[PDB]
Amino acid sequence: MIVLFVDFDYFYAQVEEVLNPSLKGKPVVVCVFSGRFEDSGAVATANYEARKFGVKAGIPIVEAKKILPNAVYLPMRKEVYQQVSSRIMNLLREYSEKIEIASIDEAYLDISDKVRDYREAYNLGLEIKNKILEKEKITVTVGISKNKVFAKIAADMAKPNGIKVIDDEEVKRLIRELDIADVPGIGNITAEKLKKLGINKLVDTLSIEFDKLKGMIGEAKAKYLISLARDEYNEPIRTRVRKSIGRIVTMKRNSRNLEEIKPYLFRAIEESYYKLDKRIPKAIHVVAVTEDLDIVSRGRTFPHGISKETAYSESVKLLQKILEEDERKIRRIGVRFSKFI
DNA sequence: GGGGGAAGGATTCCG
DNA sequence: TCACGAATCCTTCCCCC
Ligand SMILES: Nc1nc2c(ncn2[C@H]2C[C@H](O)[C@@H](COP(=O)(O)OP(=O)(O)OP(=O)(O)O)O2)c(=O)[nH]1
Ligand SMILES: [Ca+2]
Ligand SMILES: [Ca+2]
Ligand SMILES: [Ca+2]
Ligand SMILES: [Ca+2]
Repeated sequence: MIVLFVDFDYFYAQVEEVLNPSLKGKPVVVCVFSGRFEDSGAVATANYEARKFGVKAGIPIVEAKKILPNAVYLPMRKEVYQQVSSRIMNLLREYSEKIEIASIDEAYLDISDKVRDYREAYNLGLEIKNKILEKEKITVTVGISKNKVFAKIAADMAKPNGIKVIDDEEVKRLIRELDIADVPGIGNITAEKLKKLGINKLVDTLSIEFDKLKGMIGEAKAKYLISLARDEYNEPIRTRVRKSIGRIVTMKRNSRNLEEIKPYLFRAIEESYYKLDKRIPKAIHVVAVTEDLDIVSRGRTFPHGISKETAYSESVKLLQKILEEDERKIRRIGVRFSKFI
């Protein structure tokens, strides 16, 4: 089986460059302004120019401005990036029936039946890159391998504006050389757990008793890592369906005052329903981010769909539950709808 | 003993 | 300040035969 993974380069910022080309060549920072003060918030992403100086996704906007005071700072316009993405996804859909859109700027294509060997795979990769650049003026990076995980790793190694193939022979090498922390799904928490067990590479997962691994990182993560280490991981490319829709907003100031919090909560509900469109959820969860940036939530699943009036009513009750069961002040408040009919 | 579900949270980083 | 949306999985609790 041959998998071709496509990941768009510094996506949000590149889209802003496409819409305003005079931005090209200069540091561009797309920001998420939270409203607590002047430039409160964090960076969603920055172009490679800005990243050379340490400005990238996740850092505080104020910290980015200390480093690059003259960069161009733009507010994130997700709806715009989403429409551009969809167009790109429709182009890729032209190169394969088996396609998995993994996110706003990532997709996996099973090109096994329309290509022989990695030579043709590579060539199809170039045609894809070129097609997207000519049609949308968007550069992307392509990764190709025997399964989804190595196709993604391949792209990560080839970024930006690249293309790379990880053949059956390199897979074997990577299993031995690749820091296990570099494997998708292995975050900081899991990587530390694995280090303690003496697992530094995928290979290491083969000489440890499974029950021991499972006990430390969970059955699912253990079976996942072992399958990869055995060169046996082979998850099919399939359509992904959205399972939940929600919105969470930052309040000007922290609070525990119901009447002060409600307006934010209600705006979150209105936007969430607009997003749901025709989907009707049976579950609602109120999510709160506390002053110490901890996350707490309380939800309820109904035996039927939730009307907006029901959502307003139930949300207030769930919020009251949070306030009653957690003494901390609330900093961010929101809702999430799931279990669609 | 174990088959669901549901609730709240841990992790991930797919953003 | 993780200074800002969504999926999978895990633990615990609960109902039931
Ligand atoms: N709000 C927010 N958005 C993010 C964050 N990380 C990524 N995004 C958004 C903007 C990114 O352009 C988009 C795609 O994420 P990617 O991880 O693929 O990074 P990008 O595409 O920005 O850079 P890349 O060339 O792939 O290294 O998702 C984040 O931490 N917060
Ligand atoms: Ca990307
Ligand atoms: Ca991506
Ligand atoms: Ca990692
Ligand atoms: Ca990322």
